[PDB]
Amino acid sequence: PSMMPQWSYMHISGQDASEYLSPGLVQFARATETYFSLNNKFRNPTVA
Amino acid sequence: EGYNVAQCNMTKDWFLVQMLANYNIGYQGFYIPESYKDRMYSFFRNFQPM
Repeated sequence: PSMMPQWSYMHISGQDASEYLSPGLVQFARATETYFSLNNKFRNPTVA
Repeated sequence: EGYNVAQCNMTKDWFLVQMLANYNIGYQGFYIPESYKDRMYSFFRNFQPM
């Protein structure tokens, strides 16, 4: 389970959540934001 | 037997219903609703258990 610098694998750094999901899932999430949350399940890393 | 909440006499079910219908909260665990979405004649503001 260590075929890459593990930081990307654990989302310490790399691309944001809205760009590593099956886009259907993102459509589903943005389509039901109000009455059922999902936006606090995956972290988008930040890099200085 | 098993149907009080917040050390009051109220049932869990009624509490859940009121929380939902007042703020769409409860399915994701309760917590104090934010200020602006809770005005003077709200529900949670005037909930005194004794």
